[PDB]
Amino acid sequence: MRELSRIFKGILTCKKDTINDAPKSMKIKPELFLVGLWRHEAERVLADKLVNNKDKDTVMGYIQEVSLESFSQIENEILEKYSSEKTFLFCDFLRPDVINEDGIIEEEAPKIYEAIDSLTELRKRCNFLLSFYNDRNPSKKMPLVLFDDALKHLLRISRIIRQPRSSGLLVGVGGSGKQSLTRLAGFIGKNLIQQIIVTKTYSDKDLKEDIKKGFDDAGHLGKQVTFLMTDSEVKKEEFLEYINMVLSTGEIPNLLAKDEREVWLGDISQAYCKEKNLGNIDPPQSELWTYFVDRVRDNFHIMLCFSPVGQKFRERARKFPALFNECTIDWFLPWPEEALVSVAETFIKNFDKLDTKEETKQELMKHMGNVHLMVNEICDEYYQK
Amino acid sequence: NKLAQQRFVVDMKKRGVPVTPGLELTSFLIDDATIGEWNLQGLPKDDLSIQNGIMVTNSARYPLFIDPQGQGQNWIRNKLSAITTLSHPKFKDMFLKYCMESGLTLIVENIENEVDPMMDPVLELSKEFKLFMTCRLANPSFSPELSAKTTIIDFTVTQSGLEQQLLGKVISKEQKALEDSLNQLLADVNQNQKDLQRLDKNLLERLINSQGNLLDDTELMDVLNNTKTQAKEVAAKLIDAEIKTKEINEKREQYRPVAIRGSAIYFTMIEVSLVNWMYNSSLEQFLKLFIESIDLSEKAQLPSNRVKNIISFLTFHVYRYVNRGLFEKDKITFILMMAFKILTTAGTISSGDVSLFLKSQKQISYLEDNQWLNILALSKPFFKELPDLISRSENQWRNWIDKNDPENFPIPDFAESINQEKEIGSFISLCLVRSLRNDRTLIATQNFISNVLGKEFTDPISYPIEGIWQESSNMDPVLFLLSAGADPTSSIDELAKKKKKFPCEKVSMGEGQERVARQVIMKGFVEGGWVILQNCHLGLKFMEEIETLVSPINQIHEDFRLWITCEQHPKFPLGLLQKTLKVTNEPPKGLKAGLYKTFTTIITQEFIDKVDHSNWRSLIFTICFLHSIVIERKKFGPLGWCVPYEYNYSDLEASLLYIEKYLTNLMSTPQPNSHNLPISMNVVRYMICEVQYGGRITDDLDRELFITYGETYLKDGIFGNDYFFPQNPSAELIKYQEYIAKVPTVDNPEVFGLHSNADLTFRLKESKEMINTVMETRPREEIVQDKAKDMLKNLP
Amino acid sequence: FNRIDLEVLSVVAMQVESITTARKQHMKKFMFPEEEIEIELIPTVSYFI
Ligand SMILES: Nc1ncnc2c1ncn2[C@@H]1O[C@H](COP(=O)(O)OP(=O)(O)O)[C@@H](O)[C@H]1O
Repeated sequence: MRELSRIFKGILTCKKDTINDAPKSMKIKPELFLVGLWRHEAERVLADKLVNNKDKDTVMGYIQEVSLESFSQIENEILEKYSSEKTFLFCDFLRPDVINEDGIIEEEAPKIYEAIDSLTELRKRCNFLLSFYNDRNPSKKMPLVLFDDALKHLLRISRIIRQPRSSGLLVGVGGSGKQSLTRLAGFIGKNLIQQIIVTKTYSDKDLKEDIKKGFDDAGHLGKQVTFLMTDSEVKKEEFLEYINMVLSTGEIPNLLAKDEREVWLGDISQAYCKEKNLGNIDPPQSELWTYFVDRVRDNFHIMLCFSPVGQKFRERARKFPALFNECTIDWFLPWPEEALVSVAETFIKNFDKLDTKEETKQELMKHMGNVHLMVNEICDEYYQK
Repeated sequence: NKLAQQRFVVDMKKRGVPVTPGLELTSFLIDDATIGEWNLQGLPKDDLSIQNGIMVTNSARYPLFIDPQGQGQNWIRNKLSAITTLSHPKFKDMFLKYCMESGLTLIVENIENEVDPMMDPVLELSKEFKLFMTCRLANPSFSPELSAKTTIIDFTVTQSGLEQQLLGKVISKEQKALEDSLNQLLADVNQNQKDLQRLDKNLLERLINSQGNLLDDTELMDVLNNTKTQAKEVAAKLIDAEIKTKEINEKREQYRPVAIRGSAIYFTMIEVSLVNWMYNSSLEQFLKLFIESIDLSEKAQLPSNRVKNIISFLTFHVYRYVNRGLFEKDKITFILMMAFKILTTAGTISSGDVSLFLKSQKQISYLEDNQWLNILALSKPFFKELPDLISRSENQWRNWIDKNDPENFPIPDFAESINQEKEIGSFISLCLVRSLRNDRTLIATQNFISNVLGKEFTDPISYPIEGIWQESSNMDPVLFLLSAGADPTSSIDELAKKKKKFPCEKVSMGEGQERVARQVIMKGFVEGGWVILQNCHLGLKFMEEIETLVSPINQIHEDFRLWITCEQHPKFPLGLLQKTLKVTNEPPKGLKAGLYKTFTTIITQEFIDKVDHSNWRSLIFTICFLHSIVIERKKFGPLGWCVPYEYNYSDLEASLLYIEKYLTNLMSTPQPNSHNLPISMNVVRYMICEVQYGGRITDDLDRELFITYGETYLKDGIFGNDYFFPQNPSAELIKYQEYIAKVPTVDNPEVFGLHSNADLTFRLKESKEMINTVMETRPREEIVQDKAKDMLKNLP
Repeated sequence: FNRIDLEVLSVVAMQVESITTARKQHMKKFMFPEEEIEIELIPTVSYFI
């Protein structure tokens, strides 16, 4: 029953932004946008964590059938517009509004609630942003190629990271780029990021001090954060136990209560005087800790990225129930031929200075994709024999 | 090349895009001048090394080599360098900053899939700095992402290049004058290839130096003539290409069979490493053995006859070297593999027929279902042509199948001419022998090994420890792969008292013994004593240090040896396994073998101190024979002993000490011997029964069984004149040696009193494991659960 | 005696062998491993596991 709650949690947004169909009105009745939101929601909460694209195709068939079942009063309109397999209502937060850099770069916080379907301006703002990330980080060294599926994956990371009290397990073979994608996805969301470094001596205290700093960023200071554990950031089980309880409770036994909880809480009640607003009169003591756990769990997102293969992943999941339970799950299939030819032309356009031949370039990019798909098979055969 | 090339060209043909016929990848990539320059820098002259050098040249990213032999390490050591190991406290801090801020190139040579994490973020800011790093142990398990960062290159030597390398080294050592002629003509013809290049330079000069008014230069006529002159020396070079490709070639044809054999031998002894760890050794040790063999016996006169003598001697030398490390159950197997790997090239024996020899009824009625399985096994060239009325004659071969030793005297006449030819007739006879009678596989194995390789191989070996000491220089240790109930420690100490004049020092591994071992080793270094490490199978962290210690750098006083002992623990790094001397001291197999060994343990002063040639000489002989019989009884299995017991010599000299006390204090009161003694030998029965040898025995039945053996062998008296059930001695030492000499090699179990048929079961299980060993060296959730699903509705 | 760590047995092997060789010679004074001071002996000792 969790996923039903997640579906509704996604639906409940836009107290009046849904009403504002007037700017778009792209053959849209007010209800049409609503059912499209329902569709996108159901897809992203159910039509994600499935291994083969066929499984996806059958859930979308289910969705279309059920939409026709309930929507027995405009069924032809939904068939014309949103039940069609063509792309519909890509929902996003930063693309739809543009800062416009009037007097300062971040002129105004973009409107945040919704966006519409389009791919061009999506890619143009993505490239814009890529240049920004290049000059923000010294030695960024991030030749990220943005093709349709990559754009969708960044969108999904955004969907999970943004939500209050959310987190998402990301699965996929190495090279799928999830670790690369999350850096941008976090920078856009203003969230700070820190990774764990395994010293020459592999031990436990690093975890504790790092989590303390993380809470105090998401607690006392109250900033927005994110956490980027991966397979490199596990050396034994125990780390998984401590993080497990962090997902569940968030109180570390006597890490914050080593004669410190009261000084840190006392550094916070000034915000409490207006935040809970007890008529600006008084407060209590334990309730401050209640509000503190509220704040830190409200602003400590956890991004986990595991391998799908090996031995340890499956029984690690079985060891700790909350891990696969609370977090959203998303698959990354290997790139299909469309993506590869797209990358080939992105790299051949800038490189077709001397190799001038019409009607042969397109076959060139095609054949290059073919070469890649093939070295996959040769790899398989070598390991097999 | 093959798979990838056919793959890419079929892609191109299906795509219909145009592509050129012919690969010639190396030719239009790099000018051959740099190829030759590298070949001066130690790059192997053959194809695979050529593409490898290209691959390093491209240097898309920093590389990482799979390096079973060491071609890349030497190449980089020479290519432009002419070093700092990974494991060093200074390396992680010092060597990094030096290389990263001044470009020293920081080579590394100890990757074992374990990465100090600080290695990585250095990998991915001086602009004068590169870095090459390589692995040692083959078959890596690199992480996916370690493949993402760095390029991977395999320098797994092929046999093909290997025979050329051995060809060069034999041309060196057999007579240097051959190399003088070789390198002389080779330098000349290399320079003449460069002279063709100079002709090309002259053509280019003729063509574009003037870049106008070529014709008005009437000296162009002279230039044209000059072109002709250069072609003339190429003609001499052309002649030299013939004079080369025959003369040196025949000088090489005298030896390139040898190189072929050498390469074959090496690729045999590779695979035993996969049969079990600790049978691991370099190419370098093999190279020393090869060069030595040339020195040992090669040149007398009559060079072709000496080529044949290579083929005789080298094989035996390398063979014995590997046997010194081998275990009993793997003795027969290594020789068997050597035979096959020899014949997979010359005789062109089919791998399919090999698998026929390893793996495998309506027609016949008399023979057994156990036999009919084998008829269908053989049935599925002329194997599927002569199971008919020919085989089903049933005229004289019934006696044949009854006769023991089917192969030798009653030979099959099914194919008499085929067996006569013998080029493959051995292998045919053996496919027959295995398929019909797996019982007598192993002696047949010894037989055709003796045939195709010589009977010298199928003959006993026993390592003279005094002889073995001559091998051990100070700078190499002596390993010992031991088995339960056997230790040479007493003999090592005995030798250290005989030739060396001092007792050795000993340190047992464990916990908290590193520094103790190190300080005693330093004392040995300065002085020249001997050290006995013990129990290396645990506490392996100290082992890796030893290889660094035993080095030319830290100088060591002469006469210092090291002796190492350990047991079967994988995850034992091969730093010393790659550089050591491996010896095996499990007890000998045969009855005569164990008897002879026992007759070289406590001898020549036990035996020679008598003061009586009559009685207690006979008692020694009795007890020794008893020892050697009851030990060997266990070969059969539960029929002979309920569980295995580890009798050794300790009980023997215990009994000897007792009975010598008994006789000395008996005859201490004897002023005169009636006939040499007046013993009442019934107490000795009870003692050798229940006290000395009673320690191991956990069963009840074994007690009275062993008492019975005592009864039948002692007889309750020293007859002096009778036939042992098995001869009886005279009273001289070398006569005992001869007595051993006339003993048969293989006996029959009625010597123990035990029935002939026992033999049968032993051989079967023995055969059943043997092939399985080599069968490993070759390169679920489905309807089964539905079968169980149907089962569970059948139990009551 | 068996329910004991393996390496401890490894070093105990040394200690007991030293004492055995010491007692064998009938030597009044002997040297013990790991323990620098010299130490004496009395014959009627024994070991059992
Ligand atoms: N979309 C992409 N286009 C090009 N290169 C990529 C892409 N995604 C990943 N890479 C390459 O893979 C490397 C590792 O990416 P990473 O984010 O770790 O993938 P994963 O998380 O699947 O291991 C990066 O350094 C980058 O060079």
